[PDB]
Amino acid sequence: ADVFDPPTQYGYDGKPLDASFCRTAGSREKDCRKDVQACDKKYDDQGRETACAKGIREKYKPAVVYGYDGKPLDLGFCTLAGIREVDCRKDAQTCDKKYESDKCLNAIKEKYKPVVDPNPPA
Repeated sequence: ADVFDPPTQYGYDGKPLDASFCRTAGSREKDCRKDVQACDKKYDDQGRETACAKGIREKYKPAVVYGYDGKPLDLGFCTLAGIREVDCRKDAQTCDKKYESDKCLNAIKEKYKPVVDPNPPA
């Protein structure tokens, strides 16, 4: 037997959940470097991401919209609203990590802005 399949054990293909992934985070690079060492087991027996691994990718997140499902589905946080789902769907990726998060948050607040008449003071 000369052919042996290469170890496909990574976290995102190419490399596992390591410091290099979090290096591009800058601020959260300091957090991840210690945190990655604290979470040692990393992966499930099946080779799936654990609850710990899922918390990691959420903090050191790239520019992608992920839902509670642990999947990159785009509707989860908007399906609760209804009509404003149209608005948040656009701005959602702006609240991705760092820079535009504050300004995107500002955009989301006016989506539910109370332009209604106040409750009767009795």
